[PDB]
Amino acid sequence: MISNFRKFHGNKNQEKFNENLILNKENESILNYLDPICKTLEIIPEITYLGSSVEPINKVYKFNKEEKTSDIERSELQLIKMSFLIEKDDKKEEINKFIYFPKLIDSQYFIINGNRYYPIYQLLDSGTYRTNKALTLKTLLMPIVLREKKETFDDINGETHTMLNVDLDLFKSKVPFLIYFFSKFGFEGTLEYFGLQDLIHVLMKEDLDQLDEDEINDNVIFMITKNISLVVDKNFFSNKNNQIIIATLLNCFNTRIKIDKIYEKDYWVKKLGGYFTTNNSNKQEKGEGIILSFERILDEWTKKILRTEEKNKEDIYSVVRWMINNYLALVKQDNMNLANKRIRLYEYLLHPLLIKFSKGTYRVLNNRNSNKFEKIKTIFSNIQEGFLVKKIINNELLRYDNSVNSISLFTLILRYTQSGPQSPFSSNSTNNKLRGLHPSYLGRLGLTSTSAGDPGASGSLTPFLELPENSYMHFTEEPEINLN
Amino acid sequence: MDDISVIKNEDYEGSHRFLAEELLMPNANKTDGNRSTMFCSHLAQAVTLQKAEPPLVYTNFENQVGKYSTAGYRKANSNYKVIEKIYKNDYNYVLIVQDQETGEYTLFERAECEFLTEHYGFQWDNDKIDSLKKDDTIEKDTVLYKNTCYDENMNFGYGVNLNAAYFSYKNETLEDAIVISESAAKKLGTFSVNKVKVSVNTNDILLNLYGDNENYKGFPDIGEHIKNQIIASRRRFDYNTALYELKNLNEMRDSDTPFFADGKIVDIEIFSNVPEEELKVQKYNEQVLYYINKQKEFSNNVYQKLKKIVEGKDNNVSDKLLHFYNNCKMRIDENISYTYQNSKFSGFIMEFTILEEEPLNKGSKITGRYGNKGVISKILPDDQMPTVAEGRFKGLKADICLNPLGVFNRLNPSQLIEQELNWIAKFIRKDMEEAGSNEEKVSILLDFLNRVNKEETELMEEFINSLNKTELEEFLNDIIENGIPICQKPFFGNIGLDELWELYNHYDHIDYFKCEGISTPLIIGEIYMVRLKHEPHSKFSARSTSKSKNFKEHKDLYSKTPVRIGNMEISNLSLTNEMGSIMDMLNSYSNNETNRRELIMQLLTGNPFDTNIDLSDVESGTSKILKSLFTCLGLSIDDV
Amino acid sequence: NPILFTIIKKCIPSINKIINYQGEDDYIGLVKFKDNFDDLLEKYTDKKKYQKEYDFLIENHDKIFINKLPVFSH
Repeated sequence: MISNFRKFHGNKNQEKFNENLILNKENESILNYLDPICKTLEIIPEITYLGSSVEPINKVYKFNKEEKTSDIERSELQLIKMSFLIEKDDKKEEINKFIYFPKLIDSQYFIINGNRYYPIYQLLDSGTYRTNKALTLKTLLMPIVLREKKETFDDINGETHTMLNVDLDLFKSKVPFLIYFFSKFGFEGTLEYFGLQDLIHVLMKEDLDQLDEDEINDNVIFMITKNISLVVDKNFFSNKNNQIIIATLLNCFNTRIKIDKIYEKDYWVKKLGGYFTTNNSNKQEKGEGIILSFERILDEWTKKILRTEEKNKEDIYSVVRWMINNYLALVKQDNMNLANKRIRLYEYLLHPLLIKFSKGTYRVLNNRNSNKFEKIKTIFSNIQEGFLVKKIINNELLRYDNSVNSISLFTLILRYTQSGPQSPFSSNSTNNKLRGLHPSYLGRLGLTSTSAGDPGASGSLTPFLELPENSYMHFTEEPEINLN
Repeated sequence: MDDISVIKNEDYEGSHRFLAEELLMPNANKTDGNRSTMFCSHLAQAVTLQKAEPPLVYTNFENQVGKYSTAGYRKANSNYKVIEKIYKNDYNYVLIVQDQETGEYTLFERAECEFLTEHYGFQWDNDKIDSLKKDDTIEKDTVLYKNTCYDENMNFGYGVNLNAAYFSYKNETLEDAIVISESAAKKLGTFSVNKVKVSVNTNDILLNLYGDNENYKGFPDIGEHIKNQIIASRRRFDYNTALYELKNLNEMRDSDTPFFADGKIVDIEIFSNVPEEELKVQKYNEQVLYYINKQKEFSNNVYQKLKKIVEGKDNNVSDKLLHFYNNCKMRIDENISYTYQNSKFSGFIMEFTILEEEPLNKGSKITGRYGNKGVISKILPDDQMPTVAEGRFKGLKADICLNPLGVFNRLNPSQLIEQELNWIAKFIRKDMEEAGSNEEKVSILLDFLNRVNKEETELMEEFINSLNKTELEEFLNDIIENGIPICQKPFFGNIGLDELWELYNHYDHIDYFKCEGISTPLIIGEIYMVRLKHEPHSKFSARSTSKSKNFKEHKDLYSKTPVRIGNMEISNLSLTNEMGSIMDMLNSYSNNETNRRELIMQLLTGNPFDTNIDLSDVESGTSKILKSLFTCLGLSIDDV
Repeated sequence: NPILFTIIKKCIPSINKIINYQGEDDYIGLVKFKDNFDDLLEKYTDKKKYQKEYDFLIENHDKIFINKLPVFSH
C-alpha cells in the first residue's frame, strides 16, 4: 500500500544523515579530557598521576538495621576513579579518588534529581583568537596573551621609525617576549632558535667606527649603548613582523649595559624576575620559577587541538615563536569563520574539577611549608562526591527538557549554543556580528534556526554535517590562514 | 563576512546539506527566510497528535527525522527473551528479558503516557509489548512501543492533512484567523499528561469526594476519570487526637486545600514515612492503604523473582535492572525514611499521573510548514462550510478556510503550491477510479508523477512492478481513496511556475470548483497542518478580592495574578478629567482597605442590578504607618 | 571570622544581605552561605581588583569559619 511505498522511498533517499554526528555523545570519552585536568596536579613533586577509569556503580542494596534516608527524586549516576601515587621521602601512599558523574541515558540525555537534562554542544574559537591590541591562545591554566604597543625608535643615522613591541601578558605582568626566550635559551641560543643569528649582529662601538660606511647605509644599524651597537640586515628590516622582533630587542636593552652582561643568561633571568618582584636580590629565583610556569602554560590538550606543524607545538617556546612569526596574519583572521572555530561537549562538564584541583595546588604550594602529605591528601579530600554534579546543575551549564514534542533531532539532539560559561558572546558586549550569519555556516550550521529571544545565541547543527576525523570536532582540518 | 562570492551554487547543487530544520518543509526555495525561521520555531512548539498522518506532499526526509528522534519510539537493541512479566497497575507493568548473546538480564517498562514537561505528554501504542508473553523472543529491531506520530511501517507524521480553501467566511477569517469543520477539529487532537503531588501530613486528611459513607474513597481510582476538576482536598487539623471530625467528611471549606486537574489517572506512586499499623486503624486511610499495599506487592514481587539473578555471583544484570531492584528492595526494607527536598516528611506524598485527551478549542493556534500562523476563530458544522455542488466532486466540503486577503504579502507562496498539487491530484484520482483496467490506472498515475517528480515516478514504477496483482489492486484503491503521495523536495526537485503552468495546460478538465452558495469559484486542496503549543489558558488571569504559586502547585483552578496600574494608565484615564473617580477606583480596588471593604460589602448587600458605592474618606494604612514612623523620625509633612 | 569580614565583603558584596533572611542567591541564609561559600566566592569576584583578596581566601580556607570566640581577661 501507500505506507510500504513511503518507507521504500525513505530508504532510497540517497541523502542520508551522519549517524556519527547524531550519536557522537555516546562515542565521546570522558577520560580524554579527564587526563590533562588530573595531570595539572603533577606540578607537585609528590603527586604523580597514574590514571583514570570510569566505572559503573555496581552495588546491590542490602537491608540495614540502621536508619537509611532515600530521596524521592532519583539521579542515575556513574563513578569516575582518579588514581594518583604520592612518593616522597616522608612516606609513599596511593590516593584513589571517587567522583560522581552523570550517566548517559538513551544515548543523548541525563537524568538528575528526578529531571531530564540534555547536554548541548558549545561553539568556541579554536585558538589564536584576536583581541584589542592582543593575540591570545587559550590554555587550561593561564591563557597566553601577546599585547602590543607602538613606540619610536632611532637609527644610527638619526632616522626615526615607528615600530610595534609585543609583550607577554602573563603572571600579571607585561614582560617583553624575547627576555623569556633569553632566560632559557640564552641570547645566542634565542637567536639560533629563531634562526636570526647570521642576519642580526651585535658589535662594539669601535667595531662600528672601523666598519665600512656603505654597509651602514645598506643595512640598518641601531644604537643599543655608547659602547654597544646592533646591526640588522635590510631584507630582514623590510618585514614588519621581523620589525616586531627587532623592536622587542631594542626594548630589552637598556643603555646601562655591558657586552659581557648581554651574553650571560643569569642577567636575563634576573630581569625576568625583576619585572615581578620589587626586591632586587631574589630576582634569579623568581625568574627561574617564571620559566617553570611558562613551561607549565602549554598542556597536552591544547597541543592536540592546535592545528599547526608539530615542530611549532613541541613546547611553549615553539608556540610563542609560531605566534610572533605569524602575528600580523593571525590578528587578521575572521572570528566567525567556522574554520577558526570548533564545537565541544564534554570539556565544560569536567572543567570545574580543574578549578578545584588548581585551588588545591595553590594551597599546597603557597599556603605553608608544613608536612605536604596531609595537605595533598586534603586536595583530594576537599572535593566532595557530588561536586561535579552539583556544579553542573547549579551553574546551569546543562539544559532542562522543556520539549513539548517527540521530535528531538533538532530541538535537542543537534542543538548548539554560542553562549556558555566562558563565552565570547554576551548581551552587554553587543555581539551583533556574532548573532549574524557567515558564508562558512552553509553545510555546517542552520541559517534560519535560532530563537527570537536571543537571536544567534543558539541554533541547530546540520544533519549532514561531517566533522573531520582526527580533527577533534573541528569543522575544518586546517585554520583559515594557510601560513605556508 | 562581507564576501558572498565564496558561495557558488554549482558546489551545493543537488544537495540539501545547507538545510537543517527546513528539510521538513516542501518548496523551501520559494519561502522567505522569516517564514522559514518561524517554521523552525513552530516545529519545536508543535504538539503530538493522536491521528497524525504522513504528509501528502512530502520532502522524503520525514522518516529519517522520525528515526533519529528517539523520544517517540522504543526499539530493541539486541535479541532478547521474555523471562517474566510483573504488574503494578493495569496500565503500568515491567517485562524482564535476557540477552540471547550476553546472557545479561535487563528490563523494559510499559506505561500509558510519556510526561515531557508541564502538561505536555503523549499516549503510547503499546500493542507489541503487550502482545509479548513469557518465553517469547524479541527480535533485534522490534519496536516495543511507538508514539502516535509513527505508523504501521514506522512512517513519521507531525500533522494532519486537511482540505483547505482560501475564502472570506463572514469576515471570521480576518487576518490570521481560521474556521474549521467540527470533524476536522476532531482530527487535530492532543494529549495532556500531568504529574501532580499531593502531600498529606499527620494532621491532614482527605475528604470523601469520590466515596460514600460505607466506602471511603478520597481520590480517583486507576481506571476512573477526575470529576469536577478536583483530585482531592486536604483539611489540616490542629490536633488529630480527637478524631471528632469524622462527620465533616462530605463538607468543604475555603481553608481546605484543593488540588485541580482533569483526566484519567493512570499511575499512583505513594511515598510513606508512617508505620503500617498506625495507618491501618483509621478507616479514612483505607483507599490509600490499598495502593500502598499494591506498591509493596509489586516491589516484593520483583524482589522474590530477581533475587537469584541479582544477588547471585554471576550478576549478569544491566545497571537499569540493578537500580530498579535496589529501589524496590529499599521500599520493602524497614527503616527506609523517605526525604523530599533533603528533608524527612510526615505522612505521605502521592504522585498521580493523569492523561487527558485534549481537543481543539477556540483560541488554539495551528499552522502549516511555511511559517503562516492561524487562530481558530470558529468551529462550525460540516454542512455550514463551503461545499462544491453539481460536479464529479459533488458534496466535497472544505475542512478549513483560510484568509485570501494578503496571501502574497506573507512571502510564503509554497502553501498555495501544496494546495494546487493536492487539488490536481484529486482529479487524477477520480480519473483512475472512473475507468480503465489496473494498467490504465498505473499509466495515469505515472504520467501525473512524471509531471511532478521524476524520481518518484521511477521508484513508483519499480515498486508497482514488484507488487502482485492483488497487492497492486489494493495499492491503487489506497491511492484512489486515501490520497496520493507527492514528493516536493526542499530545494532540488520541487515544481515551479512553469511546471504548474504545464500541468494546468495539459489537464484541461481541471478547473475551479463551483460551491453551493458562493458566486466566486473556489479551489479546495489538502494542506498539511500542525497544532501549536499555545492555548489561551496559559495567559488567563481573573481576580476577585478576598504570585501565590498555588496554581503552579495545582491548588488553584486559574491564575489570580493582579493587573498593574501605572502612571501611563493613570494618564490615559485622566483624559476623562475626572481625577476623583480614578482615585476612588484606586482606593476601592487596591490602596484603601476601608474603602475596599465597603465596596465588597455594598456589592453583596446592594441591589444586584443597581450598584452605587459610597466610599469613606480615610487615610490608607500605608499612609498611617508612614505618618507614625515619620513622627518618630522627627520629620512631619506640612502638605507641601 | 570577624577580622576577615571586610576582605570577604569586598569579594562578596551580598554577604550582608545573604546572612539575614528577608542576586539569585540573595538572602539565602548564613548556614546556606557556609555550605555554598566556594560557589559564592567564585560567583562574586573582581577579576582585576580583588584577585589578591581571592588568593588570600584560598590560602586561609580553614580560618574563614569560626567555631570558637575568645574573651579577654576581666
